[PDB]
Amino acid sequence: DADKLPHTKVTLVAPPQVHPHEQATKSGPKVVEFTMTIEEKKMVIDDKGTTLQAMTFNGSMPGPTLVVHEGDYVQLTLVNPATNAMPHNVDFHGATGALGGAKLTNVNPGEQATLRFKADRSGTFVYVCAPEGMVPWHVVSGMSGTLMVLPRDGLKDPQGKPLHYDRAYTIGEFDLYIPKGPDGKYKDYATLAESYGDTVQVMRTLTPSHIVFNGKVGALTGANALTAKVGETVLLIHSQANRDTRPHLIGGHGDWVWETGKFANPPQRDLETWFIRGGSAGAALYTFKQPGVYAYLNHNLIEAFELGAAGHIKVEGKWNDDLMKQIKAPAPIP
Amino acid sequence: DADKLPHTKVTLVAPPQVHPHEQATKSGPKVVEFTMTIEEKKMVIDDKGTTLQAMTFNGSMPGPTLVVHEGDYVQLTLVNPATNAMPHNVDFHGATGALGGAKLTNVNPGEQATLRFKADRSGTFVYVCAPEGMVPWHVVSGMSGTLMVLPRDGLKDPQGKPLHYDRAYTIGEFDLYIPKGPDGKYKDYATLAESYGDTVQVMRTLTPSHIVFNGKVGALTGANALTAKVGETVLLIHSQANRDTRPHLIGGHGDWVWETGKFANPPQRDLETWFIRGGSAGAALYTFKQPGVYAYLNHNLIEAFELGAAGHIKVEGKWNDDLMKQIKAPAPIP
Amino acid sequence: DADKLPHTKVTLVAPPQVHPHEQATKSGPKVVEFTMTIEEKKMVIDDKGTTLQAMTFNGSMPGPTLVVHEGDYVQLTLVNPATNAMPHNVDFHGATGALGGAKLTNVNPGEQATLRFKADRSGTFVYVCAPEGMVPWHVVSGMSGTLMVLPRDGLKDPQGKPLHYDRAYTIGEFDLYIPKGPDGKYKDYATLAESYGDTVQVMRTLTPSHIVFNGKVGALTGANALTAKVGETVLLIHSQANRDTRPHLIGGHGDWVWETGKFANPPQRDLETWFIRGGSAGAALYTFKQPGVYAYLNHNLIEAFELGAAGHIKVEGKWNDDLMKQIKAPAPIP
Ligand SMILES: [Cu+2]
Ligand SMILES: [Cu+2]
Ligand SMILES: [Cu+2]
Ligand SMILES: [Cu+2]
Ligand SMILES: [Cu+2]
Ligand SMILES: [Cu+2]
Ligand SMILES: [Zn+2]
Ligand SMILES: [Zn+2]
Ligand SMILES: [Zn+2]
Repeated sequence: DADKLPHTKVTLVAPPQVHPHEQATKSGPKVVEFTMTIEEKKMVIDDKGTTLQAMTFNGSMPGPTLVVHEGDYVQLTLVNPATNAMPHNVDFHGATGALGGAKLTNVNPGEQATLRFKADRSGTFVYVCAPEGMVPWHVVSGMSGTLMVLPRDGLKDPQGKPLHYDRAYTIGEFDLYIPKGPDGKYKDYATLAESYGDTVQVMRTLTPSHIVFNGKVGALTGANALTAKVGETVLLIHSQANRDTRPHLIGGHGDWVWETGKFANPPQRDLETWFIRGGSAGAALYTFKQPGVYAYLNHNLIEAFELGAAGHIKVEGKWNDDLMKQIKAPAPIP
Repeated sequence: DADKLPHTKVTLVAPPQVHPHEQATKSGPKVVEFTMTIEEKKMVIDDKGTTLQAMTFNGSMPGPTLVVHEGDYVQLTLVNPATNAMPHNVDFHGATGALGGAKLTNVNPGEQATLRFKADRSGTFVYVCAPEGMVPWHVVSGMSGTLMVLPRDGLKDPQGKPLHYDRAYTIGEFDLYIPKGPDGKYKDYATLAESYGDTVQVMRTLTPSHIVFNGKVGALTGANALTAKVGETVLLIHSQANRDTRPHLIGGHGDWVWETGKFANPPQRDLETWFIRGGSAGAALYTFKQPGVYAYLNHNLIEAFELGAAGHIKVEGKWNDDLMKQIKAPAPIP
Repeated sequence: DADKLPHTKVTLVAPPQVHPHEQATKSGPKVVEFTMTIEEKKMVIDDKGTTLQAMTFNGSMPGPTLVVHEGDYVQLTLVNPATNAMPHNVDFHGATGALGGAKLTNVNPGEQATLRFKADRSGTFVYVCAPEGMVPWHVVSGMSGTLMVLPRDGLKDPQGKPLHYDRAYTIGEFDLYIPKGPDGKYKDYATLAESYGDTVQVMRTLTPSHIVFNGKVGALTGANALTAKVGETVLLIHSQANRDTRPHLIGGHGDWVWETGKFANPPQRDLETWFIRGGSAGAALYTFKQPGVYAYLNHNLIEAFELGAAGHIKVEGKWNDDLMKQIKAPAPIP
């Protein structure tokens, strides 16, 4: 029975970090308790000062990543404070029944609820807010994240050999649909409700105005680049709740990749570009071998460089001339 | 020789049903005979009354699904009645040679033809009408369906263990390109020929006006939802002859999925979202475990909720609190 | 050490051909030397006379395909003649470090450089020109190609049995973004620099004006169709450096396909349509069984027939009535 089974409480951390946790483990199943608080807020999303009337789980885009093990039970308390204006709920793609939990978590401002479901399938799974009649608006406005359910004995390769990561990072990619006025400038709205009609009309064209990692253009560059060092293995979790994307690590590879995101399937090796289907999360492992700066981006280069879907990873260590060597620097042509 | 081999005659049924048939079987190869009649017709495709100058195999979008077994021969009589205005033909992606049969089935109104080909490869395969110089118009106007070629010993999992379905359903997804007039309202045309030029211009923008399952917005909801019960396995066949889509069962999963649609390959398990490439059909199995209402949709949520790509499945039975439990209903925040 | 190891010099040939080479081989690793010269040029890209201010590796779109074996070292001399106006560089997705080599190959007009990297992973990999601040423009203007790294013992099927091709062909697919003037006609530019601003604005809409194989509408049809004969196996290499595409051989199949393009993974069999992610190259094998004309195209049929993404293959030999037979030619309906 899930009733008896020890309970545990997890504290969440802001993306792109993922909360400390175990890969392989000797512990038996548990009821893992989490809490999240919805926050509607206006956010600045680019270098020219454009804003989005946004909606978030826990104040961030994307929401925090939740980690449990196969066979555990997830038990979430979802809170919607009186300071918000809309109702919300939650749908876990990793769960079975009731539209992922949406039908049992409908919360008006000033209310809360508690849902439990069994995490009986391994992989990275999207969760979203899906209120009847406003599903796409809430999702494109920022209300998505990932639940990672790891196998009890850790990750495995196609032959059943063990795989591991030394660090984990989580990246949410958001296609945004910001309206413009007759002067061709983007519109700035006083409340969340007033942005609605105009936004639906942009959505229907299927052309995003911006496509961003973790809330804004440049969120993962400069002081905020991801970091690693030569010899370390990183797990890159990538979610896209509404639209397809194609991650690529410029200067590196996907060593082992589950593009559909489900760990009971064998991963593919040596990828240059992988593919995340809209409405899913995927995962890639890579072991660094050269120091320097890498670009982790959506490899439709217009979507990356013009629209915003690109970040940086800064890697420390020693250069490997066997792997790569500048034989003759740029010089005049004889 | 295919000449000698018993012949059999199959009677087709309207989507979303699939005609009775056997999975595993002791019968040897046969020549399976089918007939289809082309029907051009104006159809209502949404809740505001918009119409499409449509073209169909057998009066439906999509055409009926044809089922045979690996090693059988398909023998189709294609009829184009004098009441139609355009010529047509057929291209089976499951066949080898002559552009899938198009070059041997060109039929003007008042004519018919008969084609035979060997179904030597297992999977779900699209068929379409492809007349020289008008290929995309006929396809986007409704002329596509699926041929399912099952392995003689039935479906198998990656380890070679047997899989089965208790029911089958077939869903065709159609990206439509309906023109608008200077007043911004959709155009209504007196004949099929007059819709042509305007439609080509919308097509070239790559933005559909509507995206629908089985002919229209809401075709698979309300009195027309699909049905199942807890403990039953369903096979969901999904075709898209022109554009990519990403099926997802909200509240459930793809237990075993062949996203490229070819049964000699091992399927993937536990998927949240799968991917059907434009110009192919794919297949997913799922065993229900909770009763209620599920949404089966394209998980670009704008394409699903705003443009039309979504249906419903109504499932009867007993609720499972181990799988999912509402711990604390929505209530005021302490 | 890579220093000692015999060197060899390869001479490149224009697409769609691939330079003679060995599949399985008894030779040990080598340092394989290549040279490429960048050429900016105005090109005619359609049947109405539209031009593109283009940028190429070696005068062609796509660039030539380079072939080495796993464990070899690639050593490229990249030359940028004084007659060009822009700087350029190179990023090999098959390489490790320094943004694929871009950071060590920045060459202004009148300069050259030489890069070496170890090809330690099997598959077809895209290479591109990626200058800081102008990455998407150079790529969409024509600066991409494929490096094929074959396994030392040749290609293998999922069970480890040997596979081979008798011929190879290489196809690059280019999404183009040509601006229009107030009269709705496409613009013709005097220099490469003057096309820039207008092109960026079209790019940002994500709607290509044209989508072409190997530089232009019809590049692979008529006198320029690909060729084969019944009983022969062909390898079709397909690259798309910026946008997703879905190859399909009308009248045939993908017998064995590596859609992500990495040969250490098992291929899928019997495909009708496969999928090349933007920023990657993929590969398919097919053995012809019927003579005639086939269409090799992108199976979004609008992108193929209206925008340009389609070619032809002309196959000689004897017709097979077991595989396909016209039973009753088109005739009046009784
Ligand atoms: Cu919400
Ligand atoms: Cu969902
Ligand atoms: Cu037709
Ligand atoms: Cu086709
Ligand atoms: Cu360049
Ligand atoms: Cu790249
Ligand atoms: Zn490690
Ligand atoms: Zn059953
Ligand atoms: Zn051969």
